Amino acid sequence: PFKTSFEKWIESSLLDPQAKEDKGSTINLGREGLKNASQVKKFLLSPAGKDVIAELGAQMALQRNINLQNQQDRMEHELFKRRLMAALFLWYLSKKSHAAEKVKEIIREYNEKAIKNAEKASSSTSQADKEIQKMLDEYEQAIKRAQENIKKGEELEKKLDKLERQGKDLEDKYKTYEENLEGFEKLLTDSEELSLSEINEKMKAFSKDSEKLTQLMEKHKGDEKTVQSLQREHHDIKAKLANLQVLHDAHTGKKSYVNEKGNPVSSLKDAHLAINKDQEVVEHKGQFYLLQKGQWDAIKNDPAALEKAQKDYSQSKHDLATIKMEALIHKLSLEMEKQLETINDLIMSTDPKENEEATKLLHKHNGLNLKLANLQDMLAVHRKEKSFFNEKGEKVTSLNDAHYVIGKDQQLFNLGGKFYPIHKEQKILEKDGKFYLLKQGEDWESIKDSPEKQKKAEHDFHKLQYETPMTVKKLVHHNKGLETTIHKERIEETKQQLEDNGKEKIEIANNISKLQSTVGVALNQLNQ
Repeated sequence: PFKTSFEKWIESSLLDPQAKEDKGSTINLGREGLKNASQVKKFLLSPAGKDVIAELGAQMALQRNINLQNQQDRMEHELFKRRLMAALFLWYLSKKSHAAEKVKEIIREYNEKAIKNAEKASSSTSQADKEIQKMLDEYEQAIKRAQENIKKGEELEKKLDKLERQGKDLEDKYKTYEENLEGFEKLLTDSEELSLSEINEKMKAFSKDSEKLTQLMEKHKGDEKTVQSLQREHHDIKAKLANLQVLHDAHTGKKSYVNEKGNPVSSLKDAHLAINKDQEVVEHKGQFYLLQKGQWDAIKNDPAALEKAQKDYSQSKHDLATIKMEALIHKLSLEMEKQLETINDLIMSTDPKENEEATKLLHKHNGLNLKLANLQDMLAVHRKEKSFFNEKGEKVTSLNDAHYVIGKDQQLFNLGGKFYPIHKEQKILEKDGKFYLLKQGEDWESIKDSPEKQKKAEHDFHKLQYETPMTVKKLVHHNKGLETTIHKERIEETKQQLEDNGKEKIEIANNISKLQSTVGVALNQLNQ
């Protein structure tokens, strides 16, 4: 996992199984009982208001401390600890070439002073205790500043590593999304088409749904509004089954794909109509007619039959486009369900390695969801259920010129210079800073005495934000802009704080450097 600079320094320089003592660049604090990097770190972050005698594992600490039998031993030991802490911080902060031997000298000096203490014990010490106390008090502010700096430093570095990973995941998220925003025409050329087996599988599933709805209509018998809604869904399925049946028929030869001219084509992608064997297409003076095979002479002088054959041709072309779009929807839905089963498995795994695989699969899956949503929009506009509008709210013909897509009974209401997707029957009222979605004809006078109507109207207005009627491509583009802008602000702040943190090290190291030289001299004079 992620290591901070401070942690990397501890492992590389302070806990080195290789030594030298001679002019080295590393030390091994395992020789002072410090076992691991976390323990070394804890030692370096020792609190100010208590002696440092609990920096080792508890058993080892008590083992070592039994030797600190008096005031002198305790005072000299604490001076050793603070002096050692200071040298190591100076090492990390300033990275001077001879920092390792500085540390070795401090350890060496303490040890032999402890030896000389014992030799003489084989007499007055109170003033030396007080002199050491002044040095500890002088170490207090200097070390604490270094500790605070390193703690802020580590926090910032971990924050930046987190942000950096998010930024990379952010870029890949939108790169995946954008690969899913092609138009209908292009989705076709790279459509791996819905196979006969998949067509049979969809027709079978829709048949099960239909029977379930039929049974439900029997349960809810008499409840007309429930039944009417159920009939609506059953009718919708019946139309989709009819569309799949055309594809089925074209595969079996019961129907045939033809181009604009009525000439046979092999692929659905080249088809403009799917016709029966008793039908044919005639082009006449630039106009196209779909008629009963062989009946041209019987209709060519009959304007009514000519109009009907022309209507039938246009309807047939229109229906096949509807069939193609639903077929792509079915195929993409199949692929999505397949992807989701893989994802759901991984996200629920008790193994985090599998949990992390799901991340990139989610982007692909969500991207697929967006391709599907776009296609549903294209199909709705195709079937005249919805229309496209540009940025100024003008109705446009092409998805490429569109910014919005809304239902035929919807409008783009212009309020604050902002467009709201509401019913043609509705409007928005502004009163005292508040906003109410109401019917036309309604006004403040009609709701001013009704808290529940005001609450509901205001509630209905704020729910509109979840119904952003932009095209999928516009949705992705604007969301990319927001997430990217906000992400960069966070990166900029963290990086800047990190810069501040680095710059503060200089005065902190200087304050320590001055102390170390002073203490070393004052230690020499208390002696050996």
